[PDB]
Amino acid sequence: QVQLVESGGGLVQAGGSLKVSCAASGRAFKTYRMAWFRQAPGKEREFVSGISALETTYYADSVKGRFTISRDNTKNTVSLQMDSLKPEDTAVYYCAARRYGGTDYTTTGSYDYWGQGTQVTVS
Amino acid sequence: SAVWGISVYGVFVLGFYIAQIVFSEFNRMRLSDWISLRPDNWNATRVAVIIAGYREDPFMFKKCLESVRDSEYGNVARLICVIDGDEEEDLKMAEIYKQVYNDNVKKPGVVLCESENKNGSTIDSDVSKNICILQPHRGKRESLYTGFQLASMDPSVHAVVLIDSDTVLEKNAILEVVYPLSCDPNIKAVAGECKIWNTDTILSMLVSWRYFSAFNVERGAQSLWKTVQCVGGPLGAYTIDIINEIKDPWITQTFLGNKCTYGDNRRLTNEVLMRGKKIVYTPFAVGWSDSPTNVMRYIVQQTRWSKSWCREIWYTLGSAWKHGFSGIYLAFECMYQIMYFFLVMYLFSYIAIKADIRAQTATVLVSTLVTIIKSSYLALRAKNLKAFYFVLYTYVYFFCMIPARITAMFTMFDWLWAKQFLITYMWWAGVLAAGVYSIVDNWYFDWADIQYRFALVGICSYLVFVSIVLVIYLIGKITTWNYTPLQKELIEERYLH
Amino acid sequence: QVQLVESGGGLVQAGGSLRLACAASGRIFSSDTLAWFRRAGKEREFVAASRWSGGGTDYKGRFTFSRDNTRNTMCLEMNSLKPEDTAVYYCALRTARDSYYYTRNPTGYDYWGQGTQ
Ligand SMILES: CC(C)CCC[C@@H](C)[C@H]1CC[C@H]2[C@@H]3CC=C4C[C@@H](OC(=O)CCC(=O)O)CC[C@]4(C)[C@H]3CC[C@]12C
Ligand SMILES: CC(=O)N[C@@H]1[C@@H](O)[C@H](O)[C@@H](CO)O[C@H]1O
Repeated sequence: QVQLVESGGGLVQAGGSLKVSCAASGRAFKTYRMAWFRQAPGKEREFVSGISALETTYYADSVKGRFTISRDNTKNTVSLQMDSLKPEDTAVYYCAARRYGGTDYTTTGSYDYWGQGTQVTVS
Repeated sequence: SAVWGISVYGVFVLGFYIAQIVFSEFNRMRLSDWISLRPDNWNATRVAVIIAGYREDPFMFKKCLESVRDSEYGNVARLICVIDGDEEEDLKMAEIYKQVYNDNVKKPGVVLCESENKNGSTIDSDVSKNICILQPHRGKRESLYTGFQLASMDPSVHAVVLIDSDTVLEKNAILEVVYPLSCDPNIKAVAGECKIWNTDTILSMLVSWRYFSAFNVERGAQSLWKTVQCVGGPLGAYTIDIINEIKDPWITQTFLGNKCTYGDNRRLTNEVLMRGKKIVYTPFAVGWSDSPTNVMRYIVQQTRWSKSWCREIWYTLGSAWKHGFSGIYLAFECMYQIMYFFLVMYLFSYIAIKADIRAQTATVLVSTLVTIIKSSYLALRAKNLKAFYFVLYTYVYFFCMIPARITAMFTMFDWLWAKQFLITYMWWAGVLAAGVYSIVDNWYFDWADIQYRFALVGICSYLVFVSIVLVIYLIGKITTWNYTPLQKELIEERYLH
Repeated sequence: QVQLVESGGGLVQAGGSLRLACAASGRIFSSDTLAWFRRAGKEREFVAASRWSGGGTDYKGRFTFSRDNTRNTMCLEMNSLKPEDTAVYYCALRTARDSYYYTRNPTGYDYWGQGTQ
């Protein structure tokens, strides 16, 4: 059982950079798979970037060369570097955690843990 | 760091093993070339057989006597039998000897090692007749000295053959072990290959294959440079001059390795080596002996051997300077084994602490691969499909020899069972604690990661392999295919009477 | 422990040949010394001996020693005959338990077999 909280965001113009971090409270965070989801006001949450316990990095839809994900086990936190932001990227970001799962890592139902989410806007 | 460590371990072990195989093959080839040039019915060298034993099974002693009598060597002078005891129970072996050989049994009241006159003429008068000696119970080393004195009093002999009371000798075993003595005058001792006849126990087969592989590779490589250290029982040869020269230094040394048994086998060979005399080993001479079937007995025996080796490392390292260019291989292999033990300890500690599934899977996979390669070589050399069973020797090695080595180091570092098995129990408890800590730390499932999938597939494949090998071994037990053909004959003969 | 039975014989003229076979039933340890004797009114004389493992001693150029090593059967065929070779041949065994020395003295051969010729 891990509780996810969000801290970051801001109002930056196009082409800016942001650093968003998620803090989890639990027993063993070193063995939990982390993921990031964003919900635009006009659509539903989608998988953008995620990191497993073995430091495996997954990206899709140009995130491979745009965003960077990393985790710090000592500080018990996970962060997602954001670079070259665009106006269409404006959405509230939700972090997810999972301990047991299968091949599916994109659907929202695969992850049994979620966070309150922080609002990110691009101007 | 784990990748570098495992790569270095693999390449270093593979290189040393390949060098040992090349050395053993070269020694075998030169020995075959030497043998191919000898004439038929060669009996130029006159040898004498010496048998020493204490509290030996009468059946095994009778079988050893029969095997000695079945030798095809036509230049055997006499047989010397010495029993370390003169009590009522010690007379059973003498009666067994009388059934197989002559009734010339002597019961002297004094010990040659503790007598003013150590010559063998004091207790023996005729050299043609075989003699049996019942000396007072002092020890294994004292028994061998009496046999040496009895063999030395006859100037006709030129070499001696030393075997144990439970050794089974082939018809051509005596000829093969004594043939290379005349090939090179610098050769003063020859070692003989030993095999384990009883393979009805899980530990017995593992130790049999370990002994066979050891004799093939380490003793072969040592014989290539003619600097063997393990020469003597249960099958070996010695020239008369060297034993006459070194009998006094061998018996004047202080012995504390074991009580009333475990004669100093390696110390005599070290005494020969320190005089600059080359010693070879031959695999054609085959001897059969039993092995312990109890894990605790095997552990304590290996602990005693480890203490003896740790005592005699200094002597065996100092004996290598006389050889000149040669002899550095002894220090090289000693450093090899020391660094191998240290690397095994360091790798185990590292995998226990870091508890990384990715590195542990690769480590166990490469260890399984190299062990499978070694087993395949053993099968190819021995022409036997049962040599693949050596892959399970890693478990017994890790669970027995390492705690035995720790105990041996602790005893000589700077409650009878406390100093023997408590260390092993603590080692087992620590291994179990490390394993449970590792499994609970990485208790998760994630099929979306290829590395996790790879680790699980690897460990599952390893478990399946070990399980099917164990199943095959279990099937072989009822089928009795794993039984040695010589073992079956002994079982049937024992059943007969 | 061991019993020696002899086969072959009969009346043969001066020109010809014959084969003498000695049979044993048991274990001889492949190290005992085996010899032959010719005459029974004269004392027994050495003819030929050889170890079971190998080797061979005459006194010939006409009599050879052969064994089988698997059937526990032995043969000693004689090429050509002369009048003074006609006698009662004996098959004898010498044990190596007392000593490994090789002697031609018949007194050392404790075990003997009945003759045929
Ligand atoms: C509490 C339970 C659930 C945990 C049980 C732990 C063991 C069953 C496993 C864990 C890691 C394994 C080890 C990893 C590495 C090695 C080195 C290997 O030595 C060699 O490399 C020999 C080289 C050659 O000559 O081929 C001997 C086996 C060993 C100790 C393995 C033995 C079996 C181990 C101890
Ligand atoms: C009968 C015999 O030779 N035993 C030796 C033993 O004395 C020695 O301590 C050990 C070390 O490897 O090797 C064994 O073969």
